[PDB]
Amino acid sequence: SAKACTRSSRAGLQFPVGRVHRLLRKGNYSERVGAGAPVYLAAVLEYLTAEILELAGNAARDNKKTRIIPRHLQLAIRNDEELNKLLGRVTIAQGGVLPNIQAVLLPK
Amino acid sequence: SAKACTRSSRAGLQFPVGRVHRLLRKGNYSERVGAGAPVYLAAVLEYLTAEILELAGNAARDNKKTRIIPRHLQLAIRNDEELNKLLGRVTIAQGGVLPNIQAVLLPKK
Amino acid sequence: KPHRYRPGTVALREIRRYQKSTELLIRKLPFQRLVREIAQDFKTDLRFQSSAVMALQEACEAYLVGLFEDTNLCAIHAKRVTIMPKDIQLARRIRGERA
Amino acid sequence: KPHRYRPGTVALREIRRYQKSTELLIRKLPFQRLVREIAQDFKTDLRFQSSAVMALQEACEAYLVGLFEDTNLCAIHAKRVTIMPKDIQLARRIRGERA
Amino acid sequence: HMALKRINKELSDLARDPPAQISAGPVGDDMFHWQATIMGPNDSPYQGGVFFLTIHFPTDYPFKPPKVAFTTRIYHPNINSNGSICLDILRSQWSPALTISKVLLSIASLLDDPNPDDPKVPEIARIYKTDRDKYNRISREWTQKYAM
Amino acid sequence: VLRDNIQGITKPAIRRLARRGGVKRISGLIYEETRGVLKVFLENVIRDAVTYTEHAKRKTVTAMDVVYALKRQGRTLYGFGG
Amino acid sequence: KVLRDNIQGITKPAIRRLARRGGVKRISGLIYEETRGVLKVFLENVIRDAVTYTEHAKRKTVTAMDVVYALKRQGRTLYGFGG
Amino acid sequence: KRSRKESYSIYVYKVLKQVHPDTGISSKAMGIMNSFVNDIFERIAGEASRLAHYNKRSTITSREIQTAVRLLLPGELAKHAVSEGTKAVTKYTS
Amino acid sequence: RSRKESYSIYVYKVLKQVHPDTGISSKAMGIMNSFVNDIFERIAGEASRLAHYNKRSTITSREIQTAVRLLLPGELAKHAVSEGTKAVTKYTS
Amino acid sequence: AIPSLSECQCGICMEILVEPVTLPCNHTLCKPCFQSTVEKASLCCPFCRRRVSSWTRYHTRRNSLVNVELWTIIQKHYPRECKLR
DNA sequence: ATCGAGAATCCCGGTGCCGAGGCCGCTCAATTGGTCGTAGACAGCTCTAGCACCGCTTAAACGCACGTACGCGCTGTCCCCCGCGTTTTAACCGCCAAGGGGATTACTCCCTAGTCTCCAGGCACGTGTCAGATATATACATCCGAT
DNA sequence: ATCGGATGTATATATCTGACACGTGCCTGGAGACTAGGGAGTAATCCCCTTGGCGGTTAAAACGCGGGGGACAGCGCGTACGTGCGTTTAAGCGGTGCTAGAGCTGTCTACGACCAATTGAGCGGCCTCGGCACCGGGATTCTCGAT
Ligand SMILES: [Zn+2]
Ligand SMILES: [Zn+2]
Repeated sequence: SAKACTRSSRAGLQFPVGRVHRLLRKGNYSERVGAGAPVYLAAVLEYLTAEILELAGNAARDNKKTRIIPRHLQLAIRNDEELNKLLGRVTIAQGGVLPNIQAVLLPK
Repeated sequence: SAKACTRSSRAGLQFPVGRVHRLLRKGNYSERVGAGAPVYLAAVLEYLTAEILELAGNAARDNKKTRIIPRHLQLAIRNDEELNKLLGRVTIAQGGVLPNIQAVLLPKK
Repeated sequence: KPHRYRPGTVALREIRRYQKSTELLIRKLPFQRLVREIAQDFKTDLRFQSSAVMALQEACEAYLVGLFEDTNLCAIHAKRVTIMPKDIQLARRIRGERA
Repeated sequence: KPHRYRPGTVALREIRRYQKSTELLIRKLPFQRLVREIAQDFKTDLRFQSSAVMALQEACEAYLVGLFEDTNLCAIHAKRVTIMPKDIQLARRIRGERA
Repeated sequence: HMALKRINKELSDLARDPPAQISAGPVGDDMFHWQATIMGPNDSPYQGGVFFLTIHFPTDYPFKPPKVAFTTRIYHPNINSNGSICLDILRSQWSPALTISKVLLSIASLLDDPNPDDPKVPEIARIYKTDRDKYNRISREWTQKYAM
Repeated sequence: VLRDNIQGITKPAIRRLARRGGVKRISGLIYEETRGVLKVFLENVIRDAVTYTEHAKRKTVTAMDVVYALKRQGRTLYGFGG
Repeated sequence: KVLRDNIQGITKPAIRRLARRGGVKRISGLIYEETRGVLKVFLENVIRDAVTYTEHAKRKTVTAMDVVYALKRQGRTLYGFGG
Repeated sequence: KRSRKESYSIYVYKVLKQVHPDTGISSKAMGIMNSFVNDIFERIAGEASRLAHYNKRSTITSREIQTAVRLLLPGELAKHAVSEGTKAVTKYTS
Repeated sequence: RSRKESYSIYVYKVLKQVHPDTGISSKAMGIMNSFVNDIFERIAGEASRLAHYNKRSTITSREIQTAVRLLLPGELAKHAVSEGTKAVTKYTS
Repeated sequence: AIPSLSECQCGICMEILVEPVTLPCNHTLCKPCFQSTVEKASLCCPFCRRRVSSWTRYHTRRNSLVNVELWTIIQKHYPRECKLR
């Protein structure tokens, strides 16, 4: 890609590449840090963020609301298999639990 | 102390202090490393090793043996309380299991 | 003559009500007092940020809800509907908390 | 006239025998073949150090022994002595292995 | 094959419906290299300004965006000295369903209203944004040097 | 000095937690067991929180100490920073 | 040189021996298929990470240290084979 | 003025307005998103350094990050995240 | 060739201090080496996180003391802290 | 009742539909085009520009990408055009 | 199989308020240009151990028959949680008031990193002998049918 | 409650073999002396936010009662699992041969760290209006005793 443009818009991203480069270069990870690692890591982070935000927005719209709240975040995360497996030991504040009643308890 | 002997002997330890200092320096933990961290770490490691070796030697003696094998280490770790909690997720190769049978399964009197 | 609900149909209503909400089900002042009591058992003359107490409440409530889900499954395993202390003990043992 | 034990005593004898020893209870060639089959399902033309197969066997056997302990506890909880697949499923779910 | 079949009907669609103030065609032997001409929009300081541009089609089409460039000279926050266009349609948000007519019309739409948020050259963007009225004289000037 | 504050976890509160957990019928001996397990969990978390506070030479248990203590135990919490 | 259906090499007596060490006195007849399925799932999960570790280092031989690293990653530390 | 603190608020908001143009986000949801991004960053960048200490390297490249993504994310997330990272790196270079 | 290092000789010295007549096999020695390495990694990582939290750039003895307190259970932690403090005090003078 | 050939074209190919995939936005495209656009361009539908990443992840594991009904209807009507490919 | 009455929940419309979205000023961190020491990529050579095949024992696996004891369904009893009404307790909200200690800033000094020289501790290799495993033969504990 | 076989497990003795503990060469990593500078310790000031108190109002808790449904014990059936024996299978062991790939050494070239100047991306503080909370009334829908 052509130079003379900001690093984040050179790679087509939205998350910062300079900040990620600094964080990788200051967090006691390795002696040296490659040039392409921040781009890869920022792309992965942005992909995950958009992935969760799409489902959260859908869940918010299904409630006739126009603002994402932690309840919609957990409704999105816990209903998706890969996202639920990725965050399975994580508690989301003010999120509640999914509706689930055992079939034995229902009246006969 | 005398500032003349070896670092391990100056602190009264048998575990190395120069090797621990190097491992702490080259492990990508912090930019700087103090001069008292390796001594403290070596002391802690030696204490834990001595505890486990004492218990394993007792377990070997109970079996009329003069050589610790992984079975005696497993018995020593599992039969304890703090050592079993410190090594809850650890698998010992050739260690076996602690013998027990649930009271329900035993034959009725 | 007065109207009564059969035993069991008000419990499911509460299940559906409390599974649909997100608020905290424990009163805040008693929980704060208990937290302060335990902390002063650990170290005397302690002060607490309100965010710390709120985080403790959230964590404790999430833990208790998960434990009660596991307890319910344990009780259903033995062909019951009521939950008993043995269910909690078995769930905690299998999860490895008490062993 | 011929001597035979009542059903149950030889099982306890086997329990006492296999809890006192430390060898591996699975034959080594079939396990090696299974490991190689799975690996070639992942990547083709792979080679295995003998220590790798040995470590895999040790880990798998330890995991199965622990799972069977949990299964036995689940079976006993329901006033039984036999272990059934629902016991394995309940132990796995409570452990979080399948949820 | 696939790409050439796409380009032939793209050219046919452009020919049967000539876009207003934009024309395009093949200049080389093949259809990979194309030339085009754009006329200045009515509500712009580019009155009576002709701009020539050349475009190359990558080997994989339309899954990769085509390459556009300006042979002539124009002053723009999104266009540098070499004439390259800094448009999100061209590089980032390119959709394979987009045709050559849509992008060639979006070029003129950008000419109507330059985008200063993501400029290829920063100082030109600063000069454009600080005040339009002061620069408008230089805008016509640049038109007479090359466009006129 | 505070004493006997474990009884602020009332029977209605435990019933509400069980209802959110999906429980339909509850025996009368479950509340003391719930109180015991809650006390053990609170002690375990607060010990690590106070250790983190003391290492930093502070006198107030911030939310960061609680978040770090929860993360150290495998109970990561989202919402209070970190 | 493809190998097929080798999971039957974990015979019923072997599973009975594992249960006996685990402390099981009486076994149902449907346990064996369930045990085979669980063992296959566990083996796949471990071997995937082991092969990933050996692929990163540009090798063709799955060493023991790769298996130890994978086991540590999954939360089951193993003492005896290195580390 | 208080000391400057850094967060991913503006970037998460840009992503949100890219995916859902007419949807806003509250403050607690933003504080949960920031924690999620921080946690995943720590996970990937910390498990990608053991991957270099194992092989006696001293540089973290885009080959350690790709493998860390492969190991940490589940089956179908690790096929899309890797593709997105490779696409971003390729776009950055050329 | 190449040289590979281990804690074998120090483990043997500690064993000879504890049980003067017992020996140790090779598999047990490997297990002990793995245990020592694992505890080293645990304590060092906890100390690194502790130093990072307080905006420090050094791992001192109190970092290791707090890490030992966090990791080891009650009596083990108490005895380990006592032993480490004694070793440091004997070292500094 | 029976759809004609006008609605049986791939927007990217401008050819006959092969292995159709119908996105949640009801945008039908042939499988190779979907694979190429997913791999290279945007991970979004080329027509109305909406994100279909979660749908793709869900339906790739379960092997439900192809629209069975439309493919069944199409395959019987035009055997020769499909053979030409 | 149903009809109807009492009760809980969902929709809809109108009012209000506070927090989320956007703007403005500013300062510090990311960018660009340039230089340099070394990390690792590549080529070549060694040689270790992973793979394949063959033959012989014999140990573990398999298949079959008999019986028994354990799982599972059914019935009965009783007592203990549940739903509901009345009364008592203290949680929650708004408000004011004081001061501890978290957070920031400035100065300084001393602890640690980096460099060079040197030398001995521990690692690889070789060797002898005794601890434990194996085979063999008694001695005793334990189980089951039958009085 | 034993008593007798009958079987399995425990106990004592010869022996022999290979792995563990010790000894030797040496070389690479750790110890010792010196210099420079930035990190952290200490003192001082600010002001935020934590603790404590009071009054009200009312939502939530505590207590008592009547009763229906669920937990638990007891019986009976039969069917699946345990024990034992004869037979078929392929695991285990030893031995040999081959070569693929892990491992080590030598060059050298390009990538990443470090430093100085600079300015715009992003953070803190303010402001405002609309999204969501709340109140009140009506429509919809389970729920249960009675047929
Ligand atoms: Zn197509
Ligand atoms: Zn679409």
